[PDB]
Amino acid sequence: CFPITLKFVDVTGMISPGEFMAVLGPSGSGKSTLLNAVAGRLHGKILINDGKITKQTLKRTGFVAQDDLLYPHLTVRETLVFVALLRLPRSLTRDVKLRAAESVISELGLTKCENTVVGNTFIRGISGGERKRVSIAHELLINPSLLVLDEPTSGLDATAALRLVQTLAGLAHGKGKTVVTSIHQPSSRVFQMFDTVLLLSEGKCLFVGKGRDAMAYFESVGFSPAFPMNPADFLLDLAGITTCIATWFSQLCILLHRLLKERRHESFDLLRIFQVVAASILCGLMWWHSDYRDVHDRLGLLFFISIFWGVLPSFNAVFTFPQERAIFTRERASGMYTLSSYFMAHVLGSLSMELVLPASFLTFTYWMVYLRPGIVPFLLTLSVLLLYVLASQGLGLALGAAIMDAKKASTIVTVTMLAFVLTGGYYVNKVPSGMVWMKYVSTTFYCYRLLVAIQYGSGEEILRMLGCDTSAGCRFVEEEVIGDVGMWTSVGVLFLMFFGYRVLAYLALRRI
Amino acid sequence: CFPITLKFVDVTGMISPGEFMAVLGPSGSGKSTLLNAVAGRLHTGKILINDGKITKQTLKRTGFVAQDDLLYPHLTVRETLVFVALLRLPRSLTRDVKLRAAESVISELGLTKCENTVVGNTFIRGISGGERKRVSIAHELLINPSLLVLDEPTSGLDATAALRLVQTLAGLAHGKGKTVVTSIHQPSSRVFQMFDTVLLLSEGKCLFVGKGRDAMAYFESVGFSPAFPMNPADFLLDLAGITTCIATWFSQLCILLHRLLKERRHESFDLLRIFQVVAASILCGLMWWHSDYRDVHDRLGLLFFISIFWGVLPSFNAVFTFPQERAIFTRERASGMYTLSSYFMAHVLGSLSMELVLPASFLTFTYWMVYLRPGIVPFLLTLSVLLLYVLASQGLGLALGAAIMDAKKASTIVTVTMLAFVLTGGYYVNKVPSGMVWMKYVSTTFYCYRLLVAIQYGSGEEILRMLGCDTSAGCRFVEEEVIGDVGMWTSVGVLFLMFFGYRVLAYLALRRI
Repeated sequence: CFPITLKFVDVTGMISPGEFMAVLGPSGSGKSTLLNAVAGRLHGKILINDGKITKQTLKRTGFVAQDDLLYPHLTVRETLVFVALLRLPRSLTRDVKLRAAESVISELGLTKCENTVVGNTFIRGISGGERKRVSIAHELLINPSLLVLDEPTSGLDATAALRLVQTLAGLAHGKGKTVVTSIHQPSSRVFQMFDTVLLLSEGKCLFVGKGRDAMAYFESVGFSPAFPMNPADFLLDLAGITTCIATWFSQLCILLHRLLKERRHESFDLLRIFQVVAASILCGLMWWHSDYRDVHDRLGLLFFISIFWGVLPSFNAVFTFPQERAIFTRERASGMYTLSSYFMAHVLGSLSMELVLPASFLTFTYWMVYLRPGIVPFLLTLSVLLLYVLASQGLGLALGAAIMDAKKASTIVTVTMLAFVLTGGYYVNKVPSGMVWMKYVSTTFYCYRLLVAIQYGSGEEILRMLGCDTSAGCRFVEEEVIGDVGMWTSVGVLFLMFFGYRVLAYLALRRI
Repeated sequence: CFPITLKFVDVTGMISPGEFMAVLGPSGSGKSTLLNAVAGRLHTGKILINDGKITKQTLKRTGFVAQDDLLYPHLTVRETLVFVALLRLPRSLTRDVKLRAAESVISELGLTKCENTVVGNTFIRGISGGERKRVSIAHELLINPSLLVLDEPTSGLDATAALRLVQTLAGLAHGKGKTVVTSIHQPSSRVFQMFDTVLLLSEGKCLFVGKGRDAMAYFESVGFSPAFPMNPADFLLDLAGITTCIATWFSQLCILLHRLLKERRHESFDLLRIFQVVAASILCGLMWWHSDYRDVHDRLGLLFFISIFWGVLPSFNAVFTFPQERAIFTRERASGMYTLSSYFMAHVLGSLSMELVLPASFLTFTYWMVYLRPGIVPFLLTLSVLLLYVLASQGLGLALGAAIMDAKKASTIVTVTMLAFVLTGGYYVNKVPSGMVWMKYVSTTFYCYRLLVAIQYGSGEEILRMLGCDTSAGCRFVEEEVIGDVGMWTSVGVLFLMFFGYRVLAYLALRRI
């Protein structure tokens, strides 16, 4: 392993190969600022191998941040191979990347829990120590030389912290690496395993040198312990185009494969299937063997279907982008994936996974309500319903990507969907003169018109079977069963919205 | 301030007045079980208090400060402590004496600095962890405890805060003659020196009993000695009448209502809720701007939308209250603060008072822009009907929230129930199948919609004759929407019956758990 020599002036100290430096300071002293500046994230002189900070030096330095951002439903080995496939250079073969991932698994003691779901506070899985080990293994794949972590033992027990310090010191005394860490409140064994200790107070450095020399230095200065105690406690108290296409498509494929489990968890929730089944049963019971002559009942059923399947997916889509932002930023900063690949992977996964439920709903409902028999009408209404669902999910994604607050986005989406629903043409027919323009921007309007045109058409049939060829009543029936827009205009506008909402969501993401 | 002497056999040890005993052990050893059993909450061996069996008279003197801190966010420190004093102090004393006891408790715990400061939580800003723990300790200091058995007081706190808390806890034992017993997760160096008696637990077995200072010499004499400068506790862990009853009930209800006012205000007067209500009102006033009575179908749609909105909102919003306060309810009912009846009625009255402002403003804005029936009697009648419907729906929400104690499952069940109620409201489908006609009578939206239609149109003769129906099938379509299947008084009676019955069922469901 190439040796890395570290120098910083204005705080000052040396970090050399084989030295396990630890930054010690009171909570709030400012250890995090120096720890981040040593890595190079921040933007006196800091010199690495007697040279200025350059991108050639940064490819061999890691940073295991305190925040552990891991995907829950992925096993340890699946996670690490996905990381390896996306982080290692593309010139190498797949088998070599897999072997590197396995070597990383083997050398960190994660063999015991290789086939175990990572999980989180919600889904049961690995413990905190294994989570931290996986976090370290994330950046151990690129073979770093300057490994600067940040609070690795925070939130862990004494035994787990001791074992983690054991592994971290072994990675520096057996591989020639410059492991630099910072510890909140060191224990006895944790402190005795130190090699170099840096004390920080109000940003000013109190002591630099070996940890063992700290006690002798301080007792020589004039300050000595008065009772049996931990020395660290005393210290704290004192203180080409083809290649580009191949890369893009490989990134998209890997991201889709990785996000499949999250997509499955998002859509196939037991508290969503229950609602869908209850809605289907109620729809099939309230309209059991409906008659085509009862126009108003069928129109109400169609409007209810439109309301339900415009409200559900649009509201369900506002949580995805704000919830994965930390992961997106952290892995993009490392060069794992770009915005385009991640966005398209999310779009394709959502499109694939958010269509099964409405299909089952319509399949159950169509043949019990006694709608128009045949194959062409059923296929046409299924296609219209799926297109409407996709457009509504597009609006949901756009509003979730515009502002990054989940509850504010939910409130705005509810207001927008209420405005759309109150202009679908079912509740109000005498729309005010200055208020007639918003029906053209409503997805529910186009979906309802398409469903009505599919089920009844121009309306001549039920017009003549009902009796007409009151006058006001038949005018009301006609204006219910005639279209203010054509059959193709609705489909065109639906497709245009489906594309435009995603385009706007991508632009809004690009700003942040 | 008076001596309590403690002996326990089968683990064995003694804790005497003026002794600051602390239980030390690795995480998972079982210190919590012994600490809880010493207090008396557990129910072989004997735990003898003052050379006697555990009795409620002795149970008064002892006090437990649990690790979990359950505090009301919006209340200030002094407001909280005076409410506690008025609740759990004896009713024979005057109000001024209780307030003075609360003030003295504030003064003696160093909480004077943050007396007029909101307690808050992770969401609302306020006091820090040390002050939260100090308030939690002050909760049980009002009854003048003589055996204070806490549970991990310094967990989750900084070194300086933990040292100061240990300072205060030791001062309360060496200046007032109290038997303070705690347990510390991982003691520091300065903290351990203040220990007076240390008990070491390993797999439930007592490794060492006696003075903390004697631990090092004893363990060196046994054969185990430190090999490097290290903290001693680290080595130890590594080795390891009817009138009076009525007065009491009504006073408890009054105090609870006064205390819960701020939480009720926070629950209802949320800016997002106001924004939703304002947007709904504006949309309703814009879609039906200067509506005409002759357009019956549009007005019926408006009434049904109002019914849907104000049946869906409060019923779903009222489903979170009971599950979120269960820990507080159980903890303060165990101490004897309030009974189930007083707490339930206080919550009911607070919700009734605070859940009527928004619909009143909504209807007041909407009525005079949609151009509904003019006058005063119709407006007052429709306002009363809307308020009654809102209360009934909130009753269903409360009942379902109190039946099963899970917020999201309750929300799903409430949404399913409200969808079933809405689908059978009489607006979407008129040809109801024969086997599903009974479900219309159990719907609150049905009765509310019928009442609104009867208020606005009545028997419907007027618009029938102005519309010209003074085909027959076409008139039947108009007639079937205005002519109701129930009377005007049956709907009101059933609404009142549901308003009472849902709350009764909620109380029964609460009584079970």
